[PDB]
Amino acid sequence: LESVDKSAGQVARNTGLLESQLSRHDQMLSVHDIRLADMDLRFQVLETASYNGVLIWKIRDYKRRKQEAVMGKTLSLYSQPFYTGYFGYKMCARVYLNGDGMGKGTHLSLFFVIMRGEYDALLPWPFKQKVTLMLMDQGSSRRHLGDAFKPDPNSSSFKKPTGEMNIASGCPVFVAQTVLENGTYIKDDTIFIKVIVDTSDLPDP
Amino acid sequence: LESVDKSAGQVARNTGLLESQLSRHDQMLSVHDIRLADMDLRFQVLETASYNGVLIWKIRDYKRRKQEAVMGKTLSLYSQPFYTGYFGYKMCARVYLNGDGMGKGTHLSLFFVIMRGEYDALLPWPFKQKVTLMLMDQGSSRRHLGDAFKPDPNSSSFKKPTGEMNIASGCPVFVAQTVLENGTYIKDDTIFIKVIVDTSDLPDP
Amino acid sequence: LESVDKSAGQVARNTGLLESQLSRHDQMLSVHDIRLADMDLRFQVLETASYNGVLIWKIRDYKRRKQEAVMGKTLSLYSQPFYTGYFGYKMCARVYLNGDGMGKGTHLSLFFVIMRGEYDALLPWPFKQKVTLMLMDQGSSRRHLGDAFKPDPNSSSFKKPTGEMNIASGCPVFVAQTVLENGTYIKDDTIFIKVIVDTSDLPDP
Repeated sequence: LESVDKSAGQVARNTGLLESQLSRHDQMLSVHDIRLADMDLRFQVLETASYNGVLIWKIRDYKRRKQEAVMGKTLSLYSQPFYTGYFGYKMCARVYLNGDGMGKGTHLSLFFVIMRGEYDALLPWPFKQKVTLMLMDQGSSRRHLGDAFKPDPNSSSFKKPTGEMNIASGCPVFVAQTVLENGTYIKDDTIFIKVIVDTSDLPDP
Repeated sequence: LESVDKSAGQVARNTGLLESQLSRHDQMLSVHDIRLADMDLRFQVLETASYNGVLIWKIRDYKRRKQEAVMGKTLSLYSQPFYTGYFGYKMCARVYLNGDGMGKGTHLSLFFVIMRGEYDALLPWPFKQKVTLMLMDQGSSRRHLGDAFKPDPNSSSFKKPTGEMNIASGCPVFVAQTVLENGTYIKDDTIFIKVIVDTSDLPDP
Repeated sequence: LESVDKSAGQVARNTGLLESQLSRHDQMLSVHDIRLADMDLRFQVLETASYNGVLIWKIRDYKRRKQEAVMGKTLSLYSQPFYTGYFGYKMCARVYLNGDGMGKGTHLSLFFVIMRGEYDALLPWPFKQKVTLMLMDQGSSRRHLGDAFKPDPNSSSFKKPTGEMNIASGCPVFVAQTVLENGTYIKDDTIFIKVIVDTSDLPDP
């Protein structure tokens, strides 16, 4: 099949087109597989987003999530974004299941992060709404763990968001693990952190 | 082509790879076809969800939907979920276009279902918000059909949601079909059911 | 290969099946590529939708967007829909970066469009909520450009939406370009238009 190999039998090239087309759809299905994946989160963050300044966050797998904090597989966790109004300050909270800073290894870390809103430019600065971060008690009628605080105008943690998330400024030694793990708070391998940024004293239309 | 069949001509195996790859993308496109499908609903339930305790539901195809009730192709219809607040009690309503129970075949059935919220554990029980379920009148200025009621603490229809939807506890003989079909209420093969779970008398932050 | 061509060698038909299957997935991936695309917008319009009657719209690329107005590549821009309530009047605004009508080529055009709501039939007509359309000032502490107005019951621009968007009835000569371009308002190739449809004087449950 000398002067007839590529002649009679050049199907070996036709097979080259099938494969290429196959390689094309392989990438698309994949890109599409990833695209689809970001939709859930996008729905997920939206289904759980609040626009009244208040926020209730949920953390499942505290154990499988706590064990990763200790083994440094994921030092912190962020909450779904939330707002003070439909077009107001954008925010969220940051946590460390196995503490950090002065409360590291012996506490729960909970910070308040002033994210970069899409509507920044029409709002007042520096941010100045009082805050209240708490640990929710899921007991018969016990009490939750809270601690409010007012931003430091001086702090560059409360200014018009240049980069993505502002600088996390909460509490290093919020609550001792030996207290949260030894109590209701943890129920069914999960807990809930609350956040109450005042918006009332800022007439909401 | 004895000792040369699978030798010279084993393309019949190469064709086995193209097909398999083809069978792989066939499943993905399909799974992806179904995934995409659930997004609409997910958007649809969200685009129509209310967080102020009130709810306006819409039912199109009353006829093609009523005829299936009679021919037992779909005895009831559920509404989009709704809430009393951003992180409050989750709910929704249930209907029977061709009645059920004592109003079966001669009435419209409308129930109030206390679904299992994602935020159950931080809320008060048993549920105790008064309710008002009504049939909206689309007439020049006529009146709608309503009937409020207060949960029975005794009832296991108003407790912290173990399974998915709580136990449907509304009204079997809400309105007679011969009254809804013989009146404005039905306009352009559709109707709207309203629901007013009190939330006011529960200071909403 | 006379009476054996299609006989021994009819792989040329087998290759016809691979391709067809390939052509099938080609269309699906594409349809799916477009479907995925509409989700973003659907999320995008939702992430930015307001249900309190107020609205803050954002227009990026004013220049690349203004230059198209002059070269007639896109005479106007529409905002994300918005409402007065969860099930209230649906609306939005219309703009012309290079004016239109009496303010054409020398002004910014901003109209108020009463869209066709999904919940039209249960609401009061003709629409009668005062309106306030303004141009937001992104300056150190300057002022924005506003101008309220009350619908004309006479106008067929404020009635129960037959077709899609009602008839755009705003202001042709809202603000002179030479004033908006020569001032803060434009910052980082973008601007923001505001809209304040009264809803307060319509007890919102």
